[PDB]
Amino acid sequence: TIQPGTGYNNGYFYSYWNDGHGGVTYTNGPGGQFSVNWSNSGDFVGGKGWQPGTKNKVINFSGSYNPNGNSYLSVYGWSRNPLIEYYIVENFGTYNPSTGATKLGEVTSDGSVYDIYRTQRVNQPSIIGTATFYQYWSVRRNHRSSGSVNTANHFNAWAQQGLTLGTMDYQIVAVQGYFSSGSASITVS
Repeated sequence: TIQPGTGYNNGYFYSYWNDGHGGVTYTNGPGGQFSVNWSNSGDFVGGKGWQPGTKNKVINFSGSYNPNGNSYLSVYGWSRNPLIEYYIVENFGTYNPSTGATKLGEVTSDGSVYDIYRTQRVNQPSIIGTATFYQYWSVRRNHRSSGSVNTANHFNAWAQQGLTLGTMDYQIVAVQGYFSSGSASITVS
């Protein structure tokens, strides 16, 4: 669609990355809109939001999300110091990203209970280069493709459980895929 990279579009930060396998297109639309179309893709992530994010943002999203295979729809971002990759997963495809992960609690927010987990990435790519870092997850039990996410409820619950976030880096609503197919059209605000 557009070239993989980051930048700004109609007031919103955007990030689109892929592994070069092919099979995925990403486009930026008016306002906070973005679309992703994929067919037998590789690894990729794309979406719109903010740089930097905040710890008390109420993120609104709306649209369609039709994965065929392994993909997630999430409020997604990172913190620095400590380096953390985090997800508030609103929907997913064939794989629940918390499969086999250590459960760290539950939090109720925006119409559903979410299960909290912590995982670790070892010597993997990150916003600061190859590194070992933790990932925090809130996985929504009631899947959806529109709604509002009160990020503070998640960040506070994570903190209560000992999952600390550093200074915020980017924070976006993202469609992530791993060797799958699908389509999505989401508007963020």
